[PDB]
Amino acid sequence: VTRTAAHTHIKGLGLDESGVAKRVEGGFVGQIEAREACGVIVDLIKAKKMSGRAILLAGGPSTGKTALALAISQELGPKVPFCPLVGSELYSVEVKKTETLMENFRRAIGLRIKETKEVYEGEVTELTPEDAKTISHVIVGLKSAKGTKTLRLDPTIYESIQREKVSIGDVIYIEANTGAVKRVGRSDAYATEFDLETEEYVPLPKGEVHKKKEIVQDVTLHDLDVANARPQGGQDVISMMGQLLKPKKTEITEKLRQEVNKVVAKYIDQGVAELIPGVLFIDEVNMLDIEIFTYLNKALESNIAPVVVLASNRGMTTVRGTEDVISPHGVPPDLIDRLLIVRTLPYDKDEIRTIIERRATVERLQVESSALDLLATMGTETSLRYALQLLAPCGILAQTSNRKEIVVNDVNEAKLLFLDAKRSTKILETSANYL
Amino acid sequence: VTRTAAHTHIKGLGLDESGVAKRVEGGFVGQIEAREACGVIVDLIKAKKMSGRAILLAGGPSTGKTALALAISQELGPKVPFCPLVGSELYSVEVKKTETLMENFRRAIGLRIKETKEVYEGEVTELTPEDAENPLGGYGKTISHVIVGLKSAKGTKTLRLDPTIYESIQREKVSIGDVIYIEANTGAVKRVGRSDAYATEFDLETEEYVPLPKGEVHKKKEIVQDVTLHDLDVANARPQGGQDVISMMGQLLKPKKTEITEKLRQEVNKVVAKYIDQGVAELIPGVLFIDEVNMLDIEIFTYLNKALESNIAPVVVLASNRGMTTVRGTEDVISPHGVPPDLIDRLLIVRTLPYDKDEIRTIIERRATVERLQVESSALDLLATMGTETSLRYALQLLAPCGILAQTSNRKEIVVNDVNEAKLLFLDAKRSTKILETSANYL
Amino acid sequence: KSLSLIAAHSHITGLGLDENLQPRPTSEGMVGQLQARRAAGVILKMVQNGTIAGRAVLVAGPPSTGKTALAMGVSQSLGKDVPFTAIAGSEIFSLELSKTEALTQAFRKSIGIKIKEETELIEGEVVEIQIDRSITGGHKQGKLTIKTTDMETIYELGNKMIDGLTKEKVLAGDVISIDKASGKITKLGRSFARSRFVQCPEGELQKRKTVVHTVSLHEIDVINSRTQGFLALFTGDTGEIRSEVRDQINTKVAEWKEEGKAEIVPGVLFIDEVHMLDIECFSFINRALEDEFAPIVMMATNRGVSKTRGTNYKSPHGLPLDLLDRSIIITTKSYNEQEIKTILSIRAQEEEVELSSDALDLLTKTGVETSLRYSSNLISVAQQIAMKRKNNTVEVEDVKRAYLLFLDSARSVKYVQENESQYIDDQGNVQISIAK
Amino acid sequence: SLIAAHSHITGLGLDENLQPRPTSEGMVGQLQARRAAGVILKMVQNGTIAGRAVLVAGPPSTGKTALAMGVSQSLGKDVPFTAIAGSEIFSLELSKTEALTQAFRKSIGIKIKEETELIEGEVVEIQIDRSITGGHKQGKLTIKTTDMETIYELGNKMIDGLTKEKVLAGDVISIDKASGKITKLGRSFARSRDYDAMGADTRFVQCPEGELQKRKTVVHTVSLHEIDVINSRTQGFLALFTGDTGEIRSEVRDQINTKVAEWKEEGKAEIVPGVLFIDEVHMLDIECFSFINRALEDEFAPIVMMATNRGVSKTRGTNYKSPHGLPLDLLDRSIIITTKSYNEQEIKTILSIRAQEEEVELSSDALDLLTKTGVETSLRYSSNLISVAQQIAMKRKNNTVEVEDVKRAYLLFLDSARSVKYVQENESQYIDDQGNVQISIA
Amino acid sequence: LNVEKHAYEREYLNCIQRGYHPNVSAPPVTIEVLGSSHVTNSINNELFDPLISQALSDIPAITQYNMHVKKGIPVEDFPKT
Ligand SMILES: Nc1ncnc2c1ncn2[C@@H]1O[C@H](COP(=O)(O)OP(=O)(O)O)[C@@H](O)[C@H]1O
Ligand SMILES: Nc1ncnc2c1ncn2[C@@H]1O[C@H](COP(=O)(O)OP(=O)(O)O)[C@@H](O)[C@H]1O
Ligand SMILES: Nc1ncnc2c1ncn2[C@@H]1O[C@H](COP(=O)(O)OP(=O)(O)O)[C@@H](O)[C@H]1O
Ligand SMILES: Nc1ncnc2c1ncn2[C@@H]1O[C@H](COP(=O)(O)OP(=O)(O)O)[C@@H](O)[C@H]1O
Repeated sequence: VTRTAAHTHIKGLGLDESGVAKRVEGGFVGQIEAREACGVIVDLIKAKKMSGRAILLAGGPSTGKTALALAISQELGPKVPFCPLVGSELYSVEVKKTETLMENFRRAIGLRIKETKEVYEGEVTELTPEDAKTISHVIVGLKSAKGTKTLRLDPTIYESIQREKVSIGDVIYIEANTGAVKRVGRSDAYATEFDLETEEYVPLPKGEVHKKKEIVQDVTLHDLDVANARPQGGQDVISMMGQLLKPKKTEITEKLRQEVNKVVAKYIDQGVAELIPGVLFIDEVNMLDIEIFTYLNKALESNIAPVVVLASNRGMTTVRGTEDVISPHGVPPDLIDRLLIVRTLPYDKDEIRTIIERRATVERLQVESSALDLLATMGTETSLRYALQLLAPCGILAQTSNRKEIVVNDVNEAKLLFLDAKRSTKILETSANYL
Repeated sequence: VTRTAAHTHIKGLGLDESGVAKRVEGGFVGQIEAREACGVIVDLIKAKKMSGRAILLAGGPSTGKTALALAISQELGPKVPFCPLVGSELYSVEVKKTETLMENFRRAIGLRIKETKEVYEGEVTELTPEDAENPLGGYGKTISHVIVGLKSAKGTKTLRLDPTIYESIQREKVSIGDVIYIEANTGAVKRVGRSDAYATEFDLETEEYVPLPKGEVHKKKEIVQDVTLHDLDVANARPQGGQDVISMMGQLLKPKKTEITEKLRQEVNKVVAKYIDQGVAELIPGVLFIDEVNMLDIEIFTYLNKALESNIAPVVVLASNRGMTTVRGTEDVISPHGVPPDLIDRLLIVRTLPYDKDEIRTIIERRATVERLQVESSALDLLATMGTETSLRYALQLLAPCGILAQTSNRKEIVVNDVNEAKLLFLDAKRSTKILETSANYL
Repeated sequence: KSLSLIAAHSHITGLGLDENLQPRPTSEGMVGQLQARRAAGVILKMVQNGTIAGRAVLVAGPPSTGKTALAMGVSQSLGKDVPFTAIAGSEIFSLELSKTEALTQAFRKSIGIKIKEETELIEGEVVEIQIDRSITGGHKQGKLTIKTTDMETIYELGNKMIDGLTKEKVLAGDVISIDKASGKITKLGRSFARSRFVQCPEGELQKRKTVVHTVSLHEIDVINSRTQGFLALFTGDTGEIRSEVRDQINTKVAEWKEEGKAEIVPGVLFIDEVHMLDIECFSFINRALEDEFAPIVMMATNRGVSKTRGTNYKSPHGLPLDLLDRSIIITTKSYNEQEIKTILSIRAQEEEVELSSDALDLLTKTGVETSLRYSSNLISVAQQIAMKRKNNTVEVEDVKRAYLLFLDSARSVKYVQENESQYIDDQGNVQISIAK
Repeated sequence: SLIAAHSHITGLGLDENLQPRPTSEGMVGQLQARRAAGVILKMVQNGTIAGRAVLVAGPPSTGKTALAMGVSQSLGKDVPFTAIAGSEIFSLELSKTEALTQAFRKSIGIKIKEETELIEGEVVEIQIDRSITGGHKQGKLTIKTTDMETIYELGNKMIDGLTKEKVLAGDVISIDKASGKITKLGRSFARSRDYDAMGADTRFVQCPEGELQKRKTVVHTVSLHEIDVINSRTQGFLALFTGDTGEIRSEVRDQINTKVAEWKEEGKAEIVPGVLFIDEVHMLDIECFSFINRALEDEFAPIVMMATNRGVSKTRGTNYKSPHGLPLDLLDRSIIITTKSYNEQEIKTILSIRAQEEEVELSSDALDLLTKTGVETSLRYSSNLISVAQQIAMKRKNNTVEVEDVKRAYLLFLDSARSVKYVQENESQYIDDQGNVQISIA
Repeated sequence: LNVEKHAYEREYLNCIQRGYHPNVSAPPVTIEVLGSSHVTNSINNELFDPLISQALSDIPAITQYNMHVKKGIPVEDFPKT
């Protein structure tokens, strides 16, 4: 019914109108300063005026960096594009890593188009082509349960009708703008012409033939880039069996990108499209090579770069691809000048207890007070994530004993059955052969 | 007369009915316990019940491990599939090594199916197509049906074809007066040749002339086929054989090894099990032989640990000549025979032993009598002392230059002087190394 | 169905557990390991509840302690229609897919969607078929008589049914299945009428039948991407599917679950030998577990404090600490004499080998002395030596003969270590000659 | 034609008792290696044994490649001699084992007997019937000799061979049935009414008399690898020239081996094995050696000749040192022919032979000084100096190389020892291994 | 510029015999959808595309005569073969 995966108690940053953060509101406890800096950054993103802004948020493990980025994504809303990423995904065997970085950059700039859906649907009653051999037009009469309606048609739609093998008495679907024709099936009133036939019979549509609807299309710049750069050719609407040649990702030329920008600016100037810049989030940024770190310098200086958020938990660590370069957070000194660093602090006992109580609430479990104190002491003794992961086997062991509330004994059995990293390392050290 | 190369004096393990090895049987000399263990392995393979059983042949160089694997293959017979392989074969530039290992695993399992074929055949008498009412209508083809009249010995049938069979018939370039062969399982057409009922001396196309096929036109014949599981996987992954455009365009593309998914393997296994349940097919598991197993990487060994636990795996035979040697792909793991300790637990090691002077002498005797050469006794003693002094193989391949030097002196006898001349003209590893050490510029 | 010779884990039909998740000492082919079986039962209940996602557990212990046995027990206790993907650590190092892409495909293969649909079918035995042609043959008329064990009817055929019956010849007495809406007709066989062989169907002839489909996320991912068809599910060249189709599939699956047209069935992904992954794979696995559509990942490893791949330092279990922070660890232990002899007796029963008591005691002694897998390999090879002397029961002499013929680890190391001049060392030196 | 490095060696220079002459057939000296190479040559010519590895070792500039070329020239026609280097195995589209398998299979020739029919005569009438589009083609040909005249039937390929290489009535053509080749021999009718479209000046040949159709037996040698490439896919004959034969499967090789044995069992074809020569074999990975050790044990295996000029050096793919750069398993199954350095008289004879091949009239004292500078420096330097001395000599317009032109060529062009002497005293001018250099002269 | 045809007729390549044939031949995997004629129509259109299957073979000659003379269809309007 309802699923829960390490989050979803995080609903937002939990700030007031002045930008100040409350203590326990929005699923966040603690960390006022990082939440307020992130709210300032959300305001900067909503301003929609700057490009190439890079934020790094740094701290220890299990401090709340990914929860903060998720709170940014929930505070911006579903309209703004958000592209989460891990730094290991930039290495591919098809294209170079810089091209993958360019695609992930252009995936974070979105567009909004307002369009109208117009649909004719009903049973075919008349299909009369006529010669102007080349037909000039065809007249199609459609019938539904609320009346009938006749239409003139261009010969291209008649060609598409002849593709679908449409006869008199078939229920068809016509879209006015695109010109797509779909054959639903033969109508139900013609079902007793034979006792056995290979035709499916569908009833009449109970609405009108004409249907009108206003819709919004949300696309990004990368969709237009990959739609304009198909190497094999334009695919048809339906291809159940595959293409004869395998299309592989290619190095998209910047001339195509500037043509896409020119066409998008032309459509924006006519009031059709709306530009929505978004957020590109790269988790585990220390797993990037130095060449991607160099390409990020030029990629942040474009006119349509999004807001880039990076996270790291390393200290004074050697940069990957180098051997004698030691830099903070694994981020090279040439790139570390360009960002603003948000510090993230570790937690106390009461914050850990409140996090455990919130996670027990969202997972629909009841715990006792003494079980909560034991779980808080275990969380301060081993790690915060251990108690959160151990919460659900406690509920299972309480369920198997025909009870609904977790007590100290279930916590003791769950601690006995499953270990943490420290006790496993202690067993690993005092062992003869391979544990 | 015949051609011989380093083997083919070995005709089997040469055991008794109780599993006891004779001293000289099947071209084998000595190695009695290894031959008895290999006979037990042969009985285990012929039992056809076990999956994922692995043995290892561990010994020094020139102790007869490849000879024992060849004897295993000769004792099992040509019905059981045997897949010889070196360790360097698994490194392919087209696909990953894991897929090559699994491909050889599925190639080591055989099958025997009796297949029924619906066959039309005869000499083409009348070939008349009929046209469509609107051939440029965009959908639908130019013709509608093609009438084909075939005749045989005591029989004549007229067939009405859909266009799709006629496209294959036209691709086969048939005419009136040709003997054709249509099979109905896949729509494939074979054109045999011109009928012999007309003149056969007025052509320029170097074609052969066959008579009419006996029997009726429409037959159902039984054909026994021997296939492997890898053939079914390869035929399903790159589909050729249908009459659709995907199948015809599949033959024209350049072939390439792909990563066959596990879903296709499970579906092929389900189809094969349904065939076996109908009494049509039978299962023949076989042997995969991997030589120079120390050339594998740690990843291939780690995948072998999981591939041996499958329920359809064959019997795997490995061989190595290594002591305490670091595994390739690791820097500190020292293991026996270059094989990691996680694989040695799933193994049964068969140890081969070095030879004696008399065993060297009689091995040289069989290699001389196989190459159709006769030697003297003193030359044989010189060759046996030489084999003990340098190597068995160096004494083995010194026989042919001795025979050539005997032939060039118009004699059919190999004497001591020919062996001395073969020593003077050809060196071994030890004398070449001794020349290399006492040298000016790497002579 | 599911052809198999004999597997190494073929005796495990599940986890032997009570209704209160307590492990019996001997049930379903599993003996010993009470705490590990209880932990795996708790994990099985976590999977069967289906309300939580993206939890990783680790099964660590010494080699030959039953970790793969535990994974096979969980997989057999899940049963059918629940996805279970088992991969090795070296499988993802592809030449045509990136490592993160292969891990993503293995992640989405382990979660499925249950779709329930109904279709109307025709099943019966053909009595008599008439095809009529006109003078010109432009139109075709037809009549088909078909019956079951309860009714009989006659149908008037149109042109496309007549063309579908002429193709794939159907004669009298054949049992066929007809789909009206798609036109596909399959021959089930031939009826029992001497005057393949199946029985005549019973009941009604027009049956509405419900078929429950289960399709993984990776299949809809491949089909929704236009870059390749559904044949890439069998050929295996999908080739780095783009992310945007995965967000479309995620949103479509979410609204399908909201409307009630589908249900989400999460499964288990099992990674055997997890220590052979690079640190980039571990870092991707860290962040791939917080997704809403993520399965429960089981990892098994047997290393101590060893070097992590792609790095220059050493870590416990071969895994970095940030991955170990999000894991709950199940620890397996070594076996006793009685557990070893019970394992060997069960392997005797599955291999259809009858053993003497003294042979079982000698196998237990040499299994405690050397290895469990060595005795479990010796037991099947002793039966052929017994059958060469033409007797059924395996005695002590056959076990001693098999122990003489086939060596083990420590003995092979011992014969190598004082004969190392005849083997090739790490420096490539060997002595082949007998003398000097 | 053009002059190569071993252009003076055509043969091995051996008697009927396999004893080398002191100076014969372009080869002088090196008696033991020449005798061993003659033994290997007769070993190849017998064709009874397979998969024998021969190693040739020695110092540089000794005659190892000269020995290999002498073996190849004494091998004769229609026997395959594949000469490769060790660096060509590493490819971007082929594995090393697959490239070695193809190099092994290139060295085995199959001699196929074929039965043909030859037709020659004047053309009386050509009728060609074609479709409206032009795909289906058929027709009749009326050819005629002095005694007989028959009418034949034509197919698509025969009409294609008739249309290109335009044939009219009165031309004399020769047709081979099994090869499908049409050659026009000339014209005999000398037609009066010629449409002036072409500038043909066709030869006047006589009427062929006698039998119209004659049979003959032809023999051609094909390689094994060509049969695998042809049977591999639909358009493998293009891949025989473009080299796009990517990793041929094992089933093709098994079926080709079976059909080759079947053709041998009937008498249509016979197997002629050859020599595979691998120069600089030390430039190979250890996986290549492990594959070679087991590919030498097959039935279809040629005799492999390897050359090395390397001592105890590092084996590639490993971290230890081995004799000749080769592992001991490969050295176990090899017999080794060693080569020794030269004398002054042998060097003088080498330079005189190379001067005779390059057509240079050397003086006596010029030859003595060339021998002196070829015994202090290497042989190849004094061999290279001869053409330069000749080109200096034609500047003075005399066709005889004196010692002055040789001295001028020695002054103009340097040896390796003079080059390292000049480099080692001016180390600031050249770029150091640390990348430091001095460009300014002050 | 004609090395390949000379190598074709030099080594008698039009009279050699075939040595290899595959063991198993299979059609593509059938996709089944229960209760939809649109899937059957799309699959039959993809497998047996009339342009493509017409392009991979010819038209009979008497049928071409019926196009060109008895129906007045020009040669440039033919489906190419
Ligand atoms: N301030 C907070 N309030 C509530 N939950 C938190 C807070 N900080 C972290 N968490 C929880 O801790 C878990 C792990 O935190 P995470 O975002 O992974 O930190 P990091 O990314 O730095 O390792 C998440 O499930 C998150 O819900
Ligand atoms: N018992 C034997 N009887 C006869 N010939 C043998 C015997 N053992 C080995 N040989 C020969 O000695 C050589 C050993 O080669 P091989 O077995 O390939 O190497 P290894 O012993 O390292 O596996 C082979 O040519 C084989 O013919
Ligand atoms: N508790 C157990 N019950 C039944 N069989 C077991 C048990 N433990 C191990 N085995 C058997 O021992 C054999 C080797 O154990 P395995 O699980 O492969 O070791 P590992 O855990 O190192 O993979 C397997 O065939 C397995 O079936
Ligand atoms: N016995 C000989 N007869 C003729 N030419 C020789 C002889 N020995 C050496 N040469 C010449 O000396 C050169 C030797 O070089 P080469 O044989 O290529 O390398 P290596 O001698 O190192 O094997 C060749 O150009 C060859 O022409």
